[PDB]
Amino acid sequence: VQTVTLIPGDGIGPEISAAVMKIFDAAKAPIQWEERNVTAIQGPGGKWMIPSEAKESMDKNKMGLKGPLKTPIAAPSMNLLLRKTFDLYANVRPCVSIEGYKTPYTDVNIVTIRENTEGEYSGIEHVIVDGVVQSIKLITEGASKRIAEFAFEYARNNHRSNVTAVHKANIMRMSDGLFLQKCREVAESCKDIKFNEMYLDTVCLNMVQDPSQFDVLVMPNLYGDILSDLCAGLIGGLGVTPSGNIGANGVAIFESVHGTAPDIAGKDMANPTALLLSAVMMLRHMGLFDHAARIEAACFATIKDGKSLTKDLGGNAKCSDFTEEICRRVKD
Amino acid sequence: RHTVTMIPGDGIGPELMLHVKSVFRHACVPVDFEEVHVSSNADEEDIRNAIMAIRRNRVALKGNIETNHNLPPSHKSRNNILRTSLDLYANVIHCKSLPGVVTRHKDIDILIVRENTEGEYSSLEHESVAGVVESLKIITKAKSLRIAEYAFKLAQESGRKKVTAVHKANIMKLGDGLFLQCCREVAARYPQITFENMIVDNTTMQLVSRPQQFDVMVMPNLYGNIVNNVCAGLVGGPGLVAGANYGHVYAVFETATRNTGKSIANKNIANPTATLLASCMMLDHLKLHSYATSIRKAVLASMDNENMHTPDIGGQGTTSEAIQDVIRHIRVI
Ligand SMILES: NC(=O)C1=CN([C@@H]2O[C@H](COP(=O)(O)OP(=O)(O)OC[C@H]3O[C@@H](n4cnc5c(N)ncnc54)[C@H](O)[C@@H]3O)[C@@H](O)[C@H]2O)C=CC1
Ligand SMILES: NC(=O)C1=CN([C@@H]2O[C@H](COP(=O)(O)OP(=O)(O)OC[C@H]3O[C@@H](n4cnc5c(N)ncnc54)[C@H](O)[C@@H]3O)[C@@H](O)[C@H]2O)C=CC1
Ligand SMILES: [Mg+2]
Repeated sequence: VQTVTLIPGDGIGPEISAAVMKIFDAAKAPIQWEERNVTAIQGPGGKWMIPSEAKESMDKNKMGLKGPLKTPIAAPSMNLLLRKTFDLYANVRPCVSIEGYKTPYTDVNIVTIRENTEGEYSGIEHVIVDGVVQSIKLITEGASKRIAEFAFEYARNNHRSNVTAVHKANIMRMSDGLFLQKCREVAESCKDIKFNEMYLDTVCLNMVQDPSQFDVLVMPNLYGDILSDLCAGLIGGLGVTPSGNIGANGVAIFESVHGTAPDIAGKDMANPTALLLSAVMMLRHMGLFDHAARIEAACFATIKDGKSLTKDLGGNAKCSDFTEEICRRVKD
Repeated sequence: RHTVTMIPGDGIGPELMLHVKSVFRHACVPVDFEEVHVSSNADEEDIRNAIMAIRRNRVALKGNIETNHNLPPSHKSRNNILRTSLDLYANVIHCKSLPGVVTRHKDIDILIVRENTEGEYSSLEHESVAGVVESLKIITKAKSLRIAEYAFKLAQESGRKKVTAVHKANIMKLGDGLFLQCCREVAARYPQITFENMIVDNTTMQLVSRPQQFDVMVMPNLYGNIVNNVCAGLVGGPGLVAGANYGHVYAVFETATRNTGKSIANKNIANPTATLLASCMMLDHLKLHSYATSIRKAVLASMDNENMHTPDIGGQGTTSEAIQDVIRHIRVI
């Protein structure tokens, strides 16, 4: 039995967390949950930090499952704090078409891997003179090298054949040039993986026409996660897309890319697919492939029959019913 | 008779320009093309001469200039120098579903108005500490107001109903917030147009599921031209969509996307639609509306016949054969 840190989070979070806990229990998965409800405090001086209780837990257990968390009302988000505390440098977002849920894109099997410490996150905005705003963004050699190494490592460990580096090196000659340079170095070591480079705007142009050509996409964080969101839109949206953040010292936190959904935060409505498939990613990362495959197949089979789907996928059924039917099928 | 600068460009550009000249001769268009070339040299003399030719003629039709993203950072993009020097602040693209070109989505009709002088084109990069590259971009009130001003004027004059500002003001609170507020200021003076806003992240997701909701989009020069390329892809790709670049005095016409089509060049297979529609928008800017309508109608009527389709949209026809059908529809009028 293995201990993973559970951050239930806000809004629909507690509902969907409970749902995942139930599926794992029904599947007889060797997982026990250390609940940590994490809220921002002030420690040495006025500096914001996560509670020691939650940090001790994650540093020990290494594996985390996380519901959605709120943005603060007054101006330092919990997602930012978790990101900096554990040095979550690699965001992984697999996008696979779901056989039951039909979109105009049926052939999608894409993993986006995004640098998660710089670009948009290293930013400062400031006012130069009245009505003139400057933004300042950063890209480093070390972080570019680290994400490139990770992308090719992920490609091996997940039986992927192609890694495409995504850039705007026409505009961003120095920063994307540095990114491509470091991707090219790693590509020399890992000749068993096919490597190519593509313009971001060309990726987008083609993605929308034929997503089947794309395998693993690696990119810096200069544009945030817009490309990942495009890929998510191809397969049904935020309610079904899983995510993982891999960091320093073996730490990996898995989460849904969707928000707290405060409008539907009222009891029994939210789709737990996204968090569940993130928990599936977590199992695979832990080496628990047999439990991953079974839980995964149970979720897919429930969606394929389509008689108890949640309101966002077009069905009339509520969360607990959808959850109950996955628990039913996973026992077999 | 008007005199228009022509930049043939690289890849499929020169071959498509010849077909434009051919269509123009057959339609008796009172336009003469004065050619200037932009080569691959590190020297900036060629692009400066091109700028000079545009200042004199005020109007250009161009193919696309090859970008080499392996040349030193001193070598700036030639197309973007052209855009900044001539202050062509409004990039306008019309992504519209063609009945004869069947894609995954129907009834798309989107006008995209992108700021075209600031943002990413104002970017300054420096490596003042080894292994650390810092980038510095500008958004301003003056340039944001004139793009918003442009999009609303275009919306009202085209009989459009809705302008949606696409932004990331949730993250870039000051810059994109400033852009958003400039759109709001202009919106107050256009009470017949519905004003809406959408986060760029959510816009791309909406585009691949329900692109029918969008009417006119206005956006700053940010997020790597994702939206324009997604929309171009939705309606059938780079072979179809025309682009325009307007300043207060100058205008430059081209395909919506920058791809040169190097690998298909000189093989008589390039789709001529985008380039032909670009030349039509050019004719409208010149106030030669009758010629624009003749050629545009011919192009669209031709695209209705799938035997005329080129390989980029699943067809088997050649460029010259498509040009033949276009000329045929013109002569019938
Ligand atoms: N990784 C994280 O922790 C993230 C957190 N957020 C947070 O969420 C809050 C609101 O952000 P938004 O982007 O507006 O929310 P959102 O991302 O939930 O918005 C998407 C829309 O889809 C619907 N939806 C989302 N997830 C769903 C699910 N599982 N089942 C059924 N329907 C679903 C909602 O009704 C909502 O209107 C913010 O405070 C933000 O900080 C947002 C993105 C990522
Ligand atoms: N933002 C930018 O500045 C970009 C510049 N480029 C330039 O283009 C070169 C690569 O050429 P690509 O065209 O990307 O690929 P390519 O050289 O393989 O040419 C084939 C592609 O051309 C495209 N295409 C464009 N217009 C067409 C038409 N009228 N008919 C049929 N196909 C058409 C198709 O999408 C096809 O995939 C690069 O070396 C670069 O200089 C390419 C993409 C973005
Ligand atoms: Mg996003």
